Amino acid sequence: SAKAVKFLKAQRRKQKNEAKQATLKASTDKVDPVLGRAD
Amino acid sequence: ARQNFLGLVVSQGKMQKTVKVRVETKVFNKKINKELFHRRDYLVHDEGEISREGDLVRIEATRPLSKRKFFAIAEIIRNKGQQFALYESEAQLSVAKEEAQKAKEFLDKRSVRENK
Amino acid sequence: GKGAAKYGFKSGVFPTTRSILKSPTTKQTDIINKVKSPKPKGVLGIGYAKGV
RNA sequence: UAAGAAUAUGAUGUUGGUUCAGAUUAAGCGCUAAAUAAGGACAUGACACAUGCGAAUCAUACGUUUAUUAUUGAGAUAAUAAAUAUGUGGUGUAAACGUGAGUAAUUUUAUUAGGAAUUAAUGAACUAUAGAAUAAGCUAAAUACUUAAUAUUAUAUAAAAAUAAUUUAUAUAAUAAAAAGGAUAUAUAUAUAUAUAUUUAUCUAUAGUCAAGCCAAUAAUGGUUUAGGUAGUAGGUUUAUUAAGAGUUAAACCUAGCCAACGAUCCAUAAUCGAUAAUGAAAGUUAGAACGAUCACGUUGACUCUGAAAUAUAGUCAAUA
RNA sequence: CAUAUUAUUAUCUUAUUAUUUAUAUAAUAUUUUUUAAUAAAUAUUAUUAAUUUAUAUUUAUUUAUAUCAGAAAUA
Ligand SMILES: [Mg+2]
Ligand SMILES: [Mg+2]
Ligand SMILES: [Mg+2]
Ligand SMILES: [Mg+2]
Ligand SMILES: [Mg+2]
Ligand SMILES: [Mg+2]
Ligand SMILES: [Mg+2]
Ligand SMILES: [Mg+2]
Ligand SMILES: [Mg+2]
Ligand SMILES: [Mg+2]
Ligand SMILES: [Mg+2]
Ligand SMILES: [Mg+2]
Ligand SMILES: [Mg+2]
Ligand SMILES: [Mg+2]
Ligand SMILES: [Mg+2]
Ligand SMILES: [Mg+2]
Ligand SMILES: [Mg+2]
Ligand SMILES: [Mg+2]
Ligand SMILES: [Mg+2]
Ligand SMILES: [Mg+2]
Ligand SMILES: [Mg+2]
Ligand SMILES: [Mg+2]
Ligand SMILES: [Mg+2]
Ligand SMILES: [Mg+2]
Repeated sequence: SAKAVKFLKAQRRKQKNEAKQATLKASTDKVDPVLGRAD
Repeated sequence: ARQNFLGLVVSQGKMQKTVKVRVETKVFNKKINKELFHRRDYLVHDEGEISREGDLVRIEATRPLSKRKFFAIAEIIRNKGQQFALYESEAQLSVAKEEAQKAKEFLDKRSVRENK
Repeated sequence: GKGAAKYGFKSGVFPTTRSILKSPTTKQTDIINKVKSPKPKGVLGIGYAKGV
């Protein structure tokens, strides 16, 4: 019960951090190294 | 006196008040009979968060500050990291100014050809 | 036992000699002046810089 | 202070492995063996253990018990002799001894002329000085236990500088926390008290010794046919706890980090080291039995008390026998 | 396919211990209001002992968390 509550708190925290890692990887500039910016 | 090391800030801005400092020391490898550089990365406390990646800084021993932090920036020897950020910010406006200027010049030259 | 060559070929050890006076005394002006000297900065700096 | 040899090939040169000559052992085995001196001796089952020993001592802590003399009338009290530790007490067993299971580093080892949190109104047990050692209650009595009496840090003011803090001095605040008497002499007085002393004890404070706690840097086996690992995880901010830092442990909030092909994580294996032993020309390699150093454990696991320090060879609970 | 040991858990059970809520005509001390048997001097007045009462220190009771160890499952 208390172990389950703590486990789910930790699971939510870990999943939030993984999702934010992905979003940070997505929140980058991503300029084309060959052609540069579009215009 | 306290342990002091000289190193390059190789990772900043990813942890609150913590940077990563790469230090190198001279060691003798007897297996190859050579004086080598032994490299290591330290997690270092940065009160004020003044350091940036690429700065040459002197780190000094302190009390344990976390599980892995035992050193703090004691002095910024060379501050190339701050200069890089300054030029990054300045170039944004600097470029755009003449980018608009020369676009104006191009359009004016086009119009001059148009009315010939 | 070739390590003994590093210590005058003396095998075995003695307990390290204790110091009668465990801190520098006041009648030693060289150490007093050395500690009470300005502290260097830069590559061989000892301490925190002015603005840090 | 560095030596090679035999064996390929029809023969030659070369590559290449195999083996040998040397030293040695914590050695076993076969055959053999005189005396003495010295150094060692379960490497394997941290497997199970018959039996006997390895931690007692103090009677001058308090209580008991006798015998003679003296006074008092079954006893009482003195003096002198003794016996009593199957009664209450104190001190002593955190050491030493043995062992190498675990441990590959989350607290282990080694090194440094390393640190801070600037390690506590801590002495454990001897020095050197000082000052104390007061009442009840409880036990049969007490140096046994209770209760009560009395004896550095935080503030603020300045000073400086080894300075962006520390140190110094002062004034307050609370510190504010103890104890113990026995053995002999005598000296007073009225067996009773008392006053001195000589003894050995008790407590407190300062300093010194001896010592403890924590952290950093570097190093410490094999397997990536173990390649991704990690959610207290990496970091920040507080609170709790600690003498003391720190996701060390507990709670809350955040940020999204941290480690890793110069090998992470995982797995296996192993006590570690030397001015110790072996070997070699030496770099090194091997051992870690003996001598010494360090660690860990005392049938297995966790927790707790006391204590400066213990998950103690203690105690509690459980497991095994 | 069978036997064994080690580890883990959003699982179950759980000695012990430490925290943690809440409850006791629950106890032992101090504080009251009262009820009882003694004392003494001349209606008592004080003592010892029970009733009620409210602060500490314990035990019993439970609430919650963690925990040796088992069980189940997974490796
Ligand atoms: Mg921190
Ligand atoms: Mg042949
Ligand atoms: Mg040979
Ligand atoms: Mg002999
Ligand atoms: Mg053995
Ligand atoms: Mg052995
Ligand atoms: Mg006696
Ligand atoms: Mg006795
Ligand atoms: Mg021991
Ligand atoms: Mg030993
Ligand atoms: Mg071992
Ligand atoms: Mg008394
Ligand atoms: Mg006492
Ligand atoms: Mg951790
Ligand atoms: Mg903390
Ligand atoms: Mg937490
Ligand atoms: Mg590996
Ligand atoms: Mg082993
Ligand atoms: Mg080895
Ligand atoms: Mg040995
Ligand atoms: Mg031995
Ligand atoms: Mg032990
Ligand atoms: Mg045994
Ligand atoms: Mg054990």
